Amino acid sequence: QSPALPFLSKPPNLSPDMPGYRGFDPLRFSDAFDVNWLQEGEIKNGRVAMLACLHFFVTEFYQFPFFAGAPKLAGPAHDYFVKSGAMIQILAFIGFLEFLLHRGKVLYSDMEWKGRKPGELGFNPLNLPNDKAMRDREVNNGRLAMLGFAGIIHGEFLNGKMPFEQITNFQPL
Amino acid sequence: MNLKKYLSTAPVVATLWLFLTAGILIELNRFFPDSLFY
Amino acid sequence: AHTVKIYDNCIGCTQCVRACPLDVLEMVPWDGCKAGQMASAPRTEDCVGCKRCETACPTDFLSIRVYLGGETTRSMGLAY
Amino acid sequence: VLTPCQQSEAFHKREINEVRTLENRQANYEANSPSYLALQSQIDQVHKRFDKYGTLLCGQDGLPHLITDGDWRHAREFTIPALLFLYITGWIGWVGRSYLKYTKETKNPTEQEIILDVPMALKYMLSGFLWPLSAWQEYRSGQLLAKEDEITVSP
Amino acid sequence: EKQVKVVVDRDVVPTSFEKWAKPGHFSRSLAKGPKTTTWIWNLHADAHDFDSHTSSLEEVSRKIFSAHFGQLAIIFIWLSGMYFHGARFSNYVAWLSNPTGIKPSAQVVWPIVGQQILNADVGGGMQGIQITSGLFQLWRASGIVNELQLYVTALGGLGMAGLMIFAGWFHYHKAAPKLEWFQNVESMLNHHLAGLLGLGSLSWAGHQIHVSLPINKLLDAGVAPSSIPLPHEFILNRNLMAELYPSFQQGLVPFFTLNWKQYSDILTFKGGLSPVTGGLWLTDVAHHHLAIAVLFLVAGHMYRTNWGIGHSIKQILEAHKGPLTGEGHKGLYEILTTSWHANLAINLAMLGSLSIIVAHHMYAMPPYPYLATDYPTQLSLFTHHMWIGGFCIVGAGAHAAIYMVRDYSPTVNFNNVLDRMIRHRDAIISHLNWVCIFLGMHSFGLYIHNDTMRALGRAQDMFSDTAIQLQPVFAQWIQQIHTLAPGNTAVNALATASYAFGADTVTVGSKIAMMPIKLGTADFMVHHIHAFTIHVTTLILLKGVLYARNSRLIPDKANLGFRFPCDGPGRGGTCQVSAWDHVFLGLFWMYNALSIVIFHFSWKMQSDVWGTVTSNGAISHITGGNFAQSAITINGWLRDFLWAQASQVIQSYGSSLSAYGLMFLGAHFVWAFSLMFLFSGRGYWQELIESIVWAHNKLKVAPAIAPRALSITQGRAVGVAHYLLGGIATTWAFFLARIIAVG
Amino acid sequence: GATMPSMPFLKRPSKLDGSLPGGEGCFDPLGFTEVFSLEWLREAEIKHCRVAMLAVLGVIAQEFGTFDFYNAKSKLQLSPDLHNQFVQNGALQQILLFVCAWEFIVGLPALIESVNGNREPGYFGFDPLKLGGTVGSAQWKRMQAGELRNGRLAMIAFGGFFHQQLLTKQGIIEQLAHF
Ligand code: CLA
Ligand code: CLA
Ligand code: CLA
Ligand code: CLA
Ligand code: CLA
Ligand code: CLA
Ligand code: CLA
Ligand SMILES: CCCCCCCCCCCCCCCC(=O)OC[C@H](COP(=O)(O)OC[C@@H](O)CO)OC(=O)CCCCCCCCCCCCCCC
Ligand SMILES: CC1=C(/C=C/C(C)=C/C=C/C(C)=C/C=C\C=C(C)/C=C/C=C(C)/C=C/C2=C(C)C[C@H](O)CC2(C)C)C(C)(C)C[C@H](O)C1
Ligand SMILES: CC(C)[C@H](C)/C=C/[C@H](C)[C@H]1CC[C@@H]2C3=CC=C4C[C@@H](O)CC[C@]4(C)[C@@H]3CC[C@@]21C
Repeated sequence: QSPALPFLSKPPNLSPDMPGYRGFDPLRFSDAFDVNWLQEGEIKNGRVAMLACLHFFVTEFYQFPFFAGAPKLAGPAHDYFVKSGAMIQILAFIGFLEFLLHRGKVLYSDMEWKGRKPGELGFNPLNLPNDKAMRDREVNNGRLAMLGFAGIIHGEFLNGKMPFEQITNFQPL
Repeated sequence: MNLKKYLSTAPVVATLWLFLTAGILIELNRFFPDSLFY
Repeated sequence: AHTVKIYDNCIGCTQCVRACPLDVLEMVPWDGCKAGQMASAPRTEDCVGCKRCETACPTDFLSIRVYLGGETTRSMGLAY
Repeated sequence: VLTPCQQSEAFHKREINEVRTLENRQANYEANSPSYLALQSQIDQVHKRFDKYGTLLCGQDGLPHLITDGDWRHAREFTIPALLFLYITGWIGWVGRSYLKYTKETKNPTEQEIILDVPMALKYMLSGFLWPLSAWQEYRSGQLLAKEDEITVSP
Repeated sequence: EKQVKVVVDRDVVPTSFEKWAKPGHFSRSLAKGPKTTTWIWNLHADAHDFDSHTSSLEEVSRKIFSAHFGQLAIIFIWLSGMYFHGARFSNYVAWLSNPTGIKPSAQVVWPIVGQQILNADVGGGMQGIQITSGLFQLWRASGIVNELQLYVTALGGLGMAGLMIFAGWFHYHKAAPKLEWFQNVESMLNHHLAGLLGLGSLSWAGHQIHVSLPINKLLDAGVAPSSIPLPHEFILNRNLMAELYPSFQQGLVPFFTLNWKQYSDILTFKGGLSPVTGGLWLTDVAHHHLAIAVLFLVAGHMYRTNWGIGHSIKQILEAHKGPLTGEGHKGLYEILTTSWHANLAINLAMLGSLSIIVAHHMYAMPPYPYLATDYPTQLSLFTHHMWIGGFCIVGAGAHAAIYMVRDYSPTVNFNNVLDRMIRHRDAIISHLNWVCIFLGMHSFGLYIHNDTMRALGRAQDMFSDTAIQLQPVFAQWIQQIHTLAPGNTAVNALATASYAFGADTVTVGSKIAMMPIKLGTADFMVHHIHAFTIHVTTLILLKGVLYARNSRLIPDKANLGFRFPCDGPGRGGTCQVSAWDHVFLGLFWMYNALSIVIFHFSWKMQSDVWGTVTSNGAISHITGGNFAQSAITINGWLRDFLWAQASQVIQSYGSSLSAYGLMFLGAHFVWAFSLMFLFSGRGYWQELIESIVWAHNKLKVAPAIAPRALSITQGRAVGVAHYLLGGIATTWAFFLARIIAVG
Repeated sequence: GATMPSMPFLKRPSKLDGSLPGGEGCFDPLGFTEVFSLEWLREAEIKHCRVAMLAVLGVIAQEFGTFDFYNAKSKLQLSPDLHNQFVQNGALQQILLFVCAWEFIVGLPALIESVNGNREPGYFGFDPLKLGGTVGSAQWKRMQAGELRNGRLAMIAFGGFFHQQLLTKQGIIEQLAHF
């Protein structure tokens, strides 16, 4: 009955109205876990992965003269900025923004979607359209970036080359 | 035929959780052996 | 020579008399419960202290209390 | 008195003794064959372990001694692991307490205790990542400590 | 005449997981919810007690047939595991090349927390934990030469386990036999005597004649295991068997012509141990299996089943009657056909006795090759079978008491042997108690007297060879008769059954395999100690079984049940009065008796049998003749055996045996933890739990399942379990470390 | 003679199975459906048929071309040496990774659904090209039966391929061309 898998049934918790509904859930994670919390988790995982992807793409071409030459590699750069103290400052302003966007309902048992939808954490400065088309485009690009970031960081783990540096004159393993 | 409920019983859930905990501890101990004074 | 004492919280369920193996307890008329009966211990000389009655009492706190005191041939359960 | 293990002759003597113990058994085997590689990995691990422990303090016996007085210089020795342990066990205790409080609201809490409700159990386990903050506000609201409990004769 | 027919019920029980989510479904009381923590313990305590679940014998019989299949499947999985470990993680081929130099090992420890040191340099390239289970010797005796056969055997075992799984499920959810089935004791006995044992021994004899005999003959002739022909080649090409054994040239014709004497090349009765490997001659073993198979097959046609010919067990039982036994064995047939507890008691006692006999016969006459030279394996096997036998014996007594309390019937047991025994149970127990007192005094008092004499410097007044002598003249005489049997009472036997009785010593690989075990005053005293301990433990068990229903202290123990805590603080005190408590005490006494028995075997073997032999025949034991004068005093038993031999288990740290040392300490802890549950009562723990519960209440973290202390009976069970576990583990680690470090 | 009911054997009493796609043979001489679920066995048979058809065609196709970037030092496709070398170079390790992913994430749910009586055994709804037509109608039941027969033949032919190669140390085409 599920659109993605016509041999299995659509999970009872999922619904077509929410953005990105393909009925793809063979392991039935929607069951045993709140549909709204899982949806919010997908939204934020995608947003954070999208930003991470842009970091890896624009890190090849360094643009911050204050920090000068950096390792440019995932592990080495993370370790370098963690020892430099900038990562402790980066961890900050994120948890603060998490406590601000959620209005204090950071915990899974506290978070309640009263008068909102999973992902509607304010942050609409331009007041652009928020219809289901834009929400579906958001979740789709978020999934594409969730997969892309993982592939990019894994490539950096095995090859050590940057994404666009690895795409050219591709080398097999 | 409610297998999920049985899998959710105290002995099964406890053994699964302790198995995962022990596995995590062991995996951490081979990847990071002889860990002391953090 | 154990002392068996019945308290006012007895509900007259007779379980103590039914569980006593030495015919030490019995049921007597009473007006402290709807059952109209209360446990009595008029043959405490035959008691041995097994406390089967204490175990068979349903009240919150045992309404029948057996106190182990003087020891005699009957109380020691000696067939020799 | 205590001196750094890197500057103590006992530490180096122990390292050499362990390496010798491994090499004695390693000599019996052949370079490239089952075993002999198994002992070489052990020797390398011994070298790394001693180089790692060289920063610790040890006396005459050469065994690394851990200072728990609370000195900041030795925070990594006991302070940091102590705080991390308290965090992990406070998380365990807080999630367990919340699960019990939820089960008591069901029709038959005993059945929930025997057959754990994986959904709600996981709901409370995933949460609580800020248990130190959740412990407070529960205490301030008065929802943590009780007032009257079971007490026997002679309270 | 009764038709021995099979009747079954189809789809009697549905196959579903619905009952899996309801723990305690098998019990009416346990299906109402826990309400306390005692329900968790009661759920497991009454899980396998099928007689308490339902009152129908048919259901219990089905629940037993199944679950027997499950245990058979569990045993097959364990066997498959042993074979797979031998094929994948063991130095079996290397051991075959050099059986005396290579130490058996089939376990490889992962390198994670420094435990890689446990991989001892057993040789053969691989390094692992030395196994003392005798798996290598057994496989060699079976003809295994390559690991491919071990892999195939492991796969076959897994398949057999799957079959025993399917059979167990099928005989409970697809075809459950009725009570008429399972009550056909004549048919069950005929089949088990002629098919399970008779045909089994016959098939094993055939395998030995066609696989074990030729392969082992070539192995003992200096042929490499890889160059030996495959087992199937010896069957297809008869020329090879003829060359190795000319008797095969005649074929099966001599068997059918009664010219059995032509099989003197394969069916021998040499009698002694092989001087090349130190074990029994495989030809004598094959001939033995053939004779035991023919004897069991003939015995399997005694009872009457679906035909006129045969015998009726009930008729035979009722026929045996005498003046001193009014009704004889009348009513026993109905007892053994209507109560599984009685059958389990008899079978457990016999199985335990059989295990003990197996231990004795296996050490005295090493059946497998190179088994005697591997002292670690010898010690482990004797001690292991001795312990399993003792446990099964105590279980036999426990089940006898269970039957007596629950399945006993006065009408069935009327004026018969059982009723007549219960009538004079006081004479039985008082006379047996008197025997126990006499044995303890004349056994332990001799040891105490020797301690007092040696401490006073009065060695001339001791019970030793130099001083007052107590020689086992009867046992020594039997040994001499056995020594002379191969020529005056065993005409066709070429050597004594066991070299432990006399004859000459056997040395394999510069190690003693089996030499005469001379008995002296020390053996006299130790054997009497063994008899004393056996008498006290049997007294405890017999007392518990005879008084299980009633006694002069508690006139209705049966109504109270078989497993109840006590009748209260009345009649002076009735603690541990139930039969279950008698089994609880018998466990400690059996442990004491068995511990002393294994101690005697270990010390005597290491001081007078196990050892090395230098060129020219010079013999040097592990502990040179110290048992003769050191085993006669408790101080010697503590200094020359417990202290001197423990140095190997305490100094094992830093080597591959360190694990044993660790287990040596852990066991102690457990043995000391048991004391907690044995010298304490649940009233105190309940009060402590009350205070802890108040602390929990003060934080709104109290559990719905009211925490309760362990039951009185459960506390006793936990205490005895920990005591036995700790003691047996301590002596296990001590025995294994001592025998592996030296010898 | 025979019994009251018949089976294609012509000497057997029909089992529980009746007339299923490709099951007109009712080939169950040994009781397998009387104790085990029919859906479970059907799912297993269809899974075997599919993996075996791919294996047969794969063995024949591998003997013509090896892509030139895979060592393939052994020209025997069903030989342990080729299996081990391809496992070491990571090709078969990756096939195992993704095949196990499919079985756990999708195969297990599919079998559970078919065991509960919802999904037809071996029905994954994969019909890119309308070759079978509408489900449960003409061109589908017949095609399903054809799939079953082709799969059974492929299973028997895969067993033959492996045994022949292991005994002659020659490929399928090589053995067909010579002796
Ligand atoms: C490797 C790829 C990957 C994948 C597959 C996931 C998947 C997931 N993440 Mg994660 N994430 C990742 C990378 C990934 N993440 C990385 C690299 C980071 C750091 C930048 C994060 C940071 C992150 C955060 C901060 C959180 C998640 C959360 C989640 C879950 C969201 C679903 C939900 O809301 O309900 C939950 C669905 C479940 C199936 C429960 C998960 C199962 C157990 C209970 C989790 C922990 C058990 C473990 C033994 C505890 C030890 C410590 C742990 C850190 C390993 C989901 C299972 C959220 C979450 O966990 O929900 C509370 C959330 O807190 N992610
Ligand atoms: C359950 C146990 C068991 C099992 C399963 C087997 C199984 C087997 N045994 Mg065996 N065996 C066993 C126990 C067992 N044995 C025992 C306890 C003994 C006594 C110690 C023997 C002694 C024995 C011998 C000596 C031989 C076998 C052989 C065999 C194999 C073929 C038997 C046969 O039919 O040849 C039949 C052989 C005959 C001679 C038939 C007798 C009557 C013929 C028809 C005479 C008429 C004349 C005719 C021209 C044949 C000339 C034969 C002459 C030249 C010998 C077979 C696989 C034979 C074998 O294959 O060797 C590897 C073999 O020779 N067994
Ligand atoms: C239960 C907790 C647990 C956890 C958290 C891990 C975590 C990890 N394991 Mg591990 N493992 C475990 C239990 C666990 N394992 C157990 C019980 C075994 C069997 C003894 C193994 C055997 C194992 C091997 C052989 C390897 C790992 C490896 C790894 C790392 C690979 C990366 C990864 O994310 O995979 C996550 C993995 C898991 C969450 C566990 C999945 C284990 C499955 C069953 C695979 C094992 C297959 C086994 C060989 C054969 C059948 C086993 C049977 C249980 C079905 C990793 C972080 C790899 C490594 O070393 O990294 C370089 C590797 O080679 N594990
Ligand atoms: C919800 C779980 C839970 C929580 C929050 C607590 C909390 C507390 N316990 Mg307690 N305890 C527990 C379970 C728990 N306990 C269990 C299962 C047992 C039986 C073994 C005990 C036995 C126990 C004793 C004997 C004592 C305490 C005491 C205490 C208090 C002081 C700390 C301590 O000594 O802990 C000690 C902890 C243990 C001895 C073992 C804990 C068992 C496991 C490892 C943790 C529980 C896991 C639980 C199943 C998780 C559920 C998760 C849910 C989401 C499904 C503290 C308030 C002390 C006290 O009286 O207060 C001053 C005290 O003396 N506890
Ligand atoms: C010659 C026929 C025969 C044989 C060989 C056996 C053998 C056995 N019986 Mg059995 N029995 C038989 C006839 C037979 N029985 C008959 C006719 C009856 C009815 C009167 C019974 C009633 C009976 C009961 C009530 C029980 C046994 C049990 C056992 C097992 C005892 C456990 C053991 O010692 O482990 C040894 C195990 C082995 C050596 C492995 C061998 C196993 C194979 C499959 C041989 C058994 C063949 C089997 C009897 C018939 C096959 C049926 C066919 C339709 C497949 C053993 C395998 C006990 C048991 O364990 O339950 C399962 C038990 O509870 N039997
Ligand atoms: C073929 C052998 C056999 C069989 C079939 C049975 C069968 C039975 N026994 Mg029996 N018994 C046996 C041998 C056997 N016993 C032996 C050898 C002994 C002496 C030890 C006893 C002593 C005995 C007693 C005293 C009682 C029974 C009882 C029972 C009945 C219920 C069992 C139950 O539900 O408890 C459930 C079983 C458990 C909860 C498991 C307990 C685990 C113990 C401590 C063993 C631990 C072993 C393990 C190696 C420890 C190390 C690992 C550890 C670190 C985890 C049942 C019909 C009981 C009965 O009749 O009901 C009134 C009863 O009271 N048995
Ligand atoms: C080796 C012997 C031994 C041991 C170890 C103990 C241990 C203990 N006794 Mg004790 N006791 C003993 C003998 C022993 N007793 C004897 C002979 C008596 C006379 C009857 C008493 C009478 C007694 C009383 C009256 C009291 C105690 C109390 C206690 C507890 C005190 C609090 C504590 O330290 O907790 C710490 C825990 C430990 C020391 C145990 C170690 C931790 C274990 C090994 C971890 C869990 C198991 C582990 C996972 C391995 C098993 C795995 C499984 C698969 C098998 C403690 C558990 C008091 C108490 O209840 O405290 C609140 C109490 O009031 N005991
Ligand atoms: C006296 C010659 C035997 C030497 C002693 C060792 C014999 C071993 C058998 C043990 C039982 C003792 C034999 C008499 C027993 C005997 O066979 O008597 C004969 C009698 C059996 O004859 P019935 O006429 O009853 O036969 C009908 C039934 O047996 C049907 O089969 O048994 C009894 O009824 C009494 C049973 C025990 C009577 C109490 C004696 C207990 C003492 C146990 C210690 C024995 C001595 C220890 C060794 C020194
Ligand atoms: C929310 C909102 C706004 C929107 C704000 C933001 C932040 C929008 C989106 C930002 C970012 C950074 C990313 C969005 C999507 C990112 C995607 C889809 C990245 C995908 C990565 C992929 C597919 C990786 C690809 C590869 C792989 C995996 C391997 C590499 O070897 C090479 C390579 C082929 C490149 C604004 C406009 C600011 C104001 C107001 O309107 C509110
Ligand atoms: C595992 C295979 C190899 C063997 C042959 C299986 C045989 C199964 C169990 C079947 C086949 C025919 C028998 C069979 C005939 C008819 C049926 C109907 C059905 O209600 C199942 C039982 C039942 C009454 C029995 C079960 C037992 C048998 C023997």
